[PDB]
Amino acid sequence: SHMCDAFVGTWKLVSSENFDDYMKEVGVGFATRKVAGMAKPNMIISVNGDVITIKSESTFKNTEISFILGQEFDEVTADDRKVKSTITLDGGVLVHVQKWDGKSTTIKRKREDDKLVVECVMKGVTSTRVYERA
Ligand SMILES: O[S+](O)c1ccc(Oc2ccc(Cl)cc2)cc1
Repeated sequence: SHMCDAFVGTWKLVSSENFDDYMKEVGVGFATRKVAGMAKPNMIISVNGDVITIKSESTFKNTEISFILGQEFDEVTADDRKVKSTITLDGGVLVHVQKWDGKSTTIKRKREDDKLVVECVMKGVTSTRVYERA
């Protein structure tokens, strides 16, 4: 058993709050916000050795990142930002920091009851997204 066992599996989006405002703060344009905001992604998390893979799949976009905790990687986000990312575990929470153009956003993923709860923060704006097992 290991690090991220409680995260592994297939998850489906069940609620979102303030996601449009989070995307606005990040710089996402109108049409992308509208289509991205409609999406009901599945999130698929797997672990093989030290390598964690997170896939997001929806009618809007399919994305995939693979990484080792604490080891920076380059990421193209769903809204086409080219960012440098680092993901760590901090007290059982996966903490994902993305840096680009002198800006920074943090996405936190944690297990709470039978849910996977995602908090996205850009400056003073937070969005919360709740996933359940598929
Ligand atoms: O659902 S959560 O894992 C999750 C994944 C990524 C994310 O950041 C986005 C997503 C879409 C756009 Cl268009 C811009 C930024 C926010 C939440």
